[PDB]
Amino acid sequence: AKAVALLLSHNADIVLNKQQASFLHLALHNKRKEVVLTIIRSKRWDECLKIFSHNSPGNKCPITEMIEYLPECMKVLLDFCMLHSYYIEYNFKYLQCPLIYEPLTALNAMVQNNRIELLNHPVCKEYLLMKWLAYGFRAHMMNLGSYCLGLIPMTILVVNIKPGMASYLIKTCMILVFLSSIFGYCKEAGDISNVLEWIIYTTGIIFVLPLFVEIPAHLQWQCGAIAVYFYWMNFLLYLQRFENCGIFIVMLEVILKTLLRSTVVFIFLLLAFGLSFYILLNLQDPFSSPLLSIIQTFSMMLGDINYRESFLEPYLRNELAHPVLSFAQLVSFTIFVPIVLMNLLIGLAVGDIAEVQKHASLKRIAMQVELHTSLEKKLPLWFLRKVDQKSTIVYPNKSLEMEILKQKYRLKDLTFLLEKQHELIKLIIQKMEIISET
Amino acid sequence: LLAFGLSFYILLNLQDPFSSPLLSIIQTFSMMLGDINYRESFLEPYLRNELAHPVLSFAQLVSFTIFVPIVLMNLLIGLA
Amino acid sequence: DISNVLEWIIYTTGIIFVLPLFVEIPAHLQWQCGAIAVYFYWMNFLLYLQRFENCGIFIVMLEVILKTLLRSTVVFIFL
Amino acid sequence: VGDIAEVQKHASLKRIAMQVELHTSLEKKLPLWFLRKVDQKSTIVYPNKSLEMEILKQKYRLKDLTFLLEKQHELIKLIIQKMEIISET
Repeated sequence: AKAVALLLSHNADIVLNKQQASFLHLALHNKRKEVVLTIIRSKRWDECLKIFSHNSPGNKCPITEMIEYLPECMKVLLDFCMLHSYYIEYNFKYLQCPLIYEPLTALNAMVQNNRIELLNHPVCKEYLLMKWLAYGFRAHMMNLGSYCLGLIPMTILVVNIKPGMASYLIKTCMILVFLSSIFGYCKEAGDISNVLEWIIYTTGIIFVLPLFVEIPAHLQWQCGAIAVYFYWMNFLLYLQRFENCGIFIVMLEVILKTLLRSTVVFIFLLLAFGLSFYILLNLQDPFSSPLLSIIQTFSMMLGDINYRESFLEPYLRNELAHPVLSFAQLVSFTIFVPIVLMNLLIGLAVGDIAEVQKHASLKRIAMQVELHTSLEKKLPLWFLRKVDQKSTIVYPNKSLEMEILKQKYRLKDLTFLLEKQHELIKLIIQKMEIISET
Repeated sequence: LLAFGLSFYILLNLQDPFSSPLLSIIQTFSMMLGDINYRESFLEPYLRNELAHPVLSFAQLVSFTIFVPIVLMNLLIGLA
Repeated sequence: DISNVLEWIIYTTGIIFVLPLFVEIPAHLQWQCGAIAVYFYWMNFLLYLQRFENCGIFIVMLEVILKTLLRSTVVFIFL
Repeated sequence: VGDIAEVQKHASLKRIAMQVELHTSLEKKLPLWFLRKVDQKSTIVYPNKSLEMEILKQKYRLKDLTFLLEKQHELIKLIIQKMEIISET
């Protein structure tokens, strides 16, 4: 640090090295700390960042390398970017993008290196809030409004006309639903959520189809039911998307995998216990047919049936023929199978939810910046060039990996020094005046 | 409640516990609350072939009694 | 492992069910065997369908499942 | 939940182990004709169709450092044992 600082205090030109590696690039590549501290501290940083590197992507922008390699240095730099007085001022101008470069290039760099201490840094948080309240909130509100433009008339019309058939209020509702569905189709044209909205939009298309050609009533009403139910589910999805954190969509994949496993395990256990109960309790009327048995055992797992009269009372009158077997099936199905299945399912859910509670906890900012860059890239330049802001004011009234890493570098320096010293001492013996004790 | 309410309304209009959308939302409120007779209300009409949407109604039933509450309790217990 | 004794259960019971091909067997025993055989048949087939997947975590936790069931089938009776 | 967490770690690292186990058992209990016929060597895939070893490294580096320092100390002892201490004798 002393060498670089002393050189910079004097005239010491900064130039390309024909490898597209500036002196700052070399300082950062070698993971050096005090030199980068003395270059942030000292002046001429505007000039040092000015030279940049734009030809060979082998050495990227200085800010991106700064993010990737030394996090604490950018922590100090952003601390210097924060201003106090409590007139808190955010200087910006160090997160800036120079117009393969993405709009939020520094943010993408910091979220693809999981440097959480910099994502939760106050300046980046305010930057995200500024971008949100500038354009992201407006765009998301526009999307939700275009969706509600189809949601509201669907509910109104389903409440209006009694199902079971194939005054201008109906026509207005139908035309609103058609235009909203077509607009959403266009939006999607321009993950599980994707197939979900494809389901909803296809079903809305089926519901609006009798505007063109005749469709049977029963199919129309089946489509209407599935469409309304999925409409409200999707709107709950969007209302969750209102919140910045998207943990719910993250765990929705776990939800759907658990549902896929359950919708087959439950059917198979229904079938198994169905024939078991059929051959076991044939003497009674609720098991006369195998179909009756599977439906009634479906009721048994569903949660409502009278155990006393159906099972236990016939035992006392000795009208039942398999006491041990029937009681074994009863205990195994009511307090052995559901308890174990709930234990297994809760264990799987808790493990995956803990995994999410860590990964999505460090990736909330990542998904936020992801949707922000996607929105900016798919949006024209007029809006961004008009709303873009640089200054903000906030009023009060309105842990071991890097330490072991540091130890490793210090020990490497120590062993280099000791090797040099040993070579030096060998130099000492190789020319000595050994005469008195020769 | 609202979603499953209209779903049950348009799905089970043939019966009396879904005559009005208000009746449907209140009775489905009862369904999530925890006390209602499933046998007579749903399964028995299937055998006499008085119901018109077997697959859809059974899908709604399974999704609301052993697919939605299980997943919601799992999610809530995980967060807690 | 538990799967071995499980399939031994199923195969023995299937043998009892096919026994009246050779010699006469009382009907009640035959139907008891049929019930246990069918129920274990479907349970074993669910086991195999899980074995379809590469990961065998379910069979791994099945030992925990059976130990919990062994504790419960006595604690519940005693209570 | 305790046992399921234990499984979610052990079986997570042992899924591949049980897979290879059943594969070797199947291969050993199968004749050689099928394997000698189906055995393949090449495959193509198309896109469209953390602290134990660091402390261990530190331990080896420190062992090397202390060996070097022991040798250097012996060397310096060699330096004293033959010296021309006359001016300050």
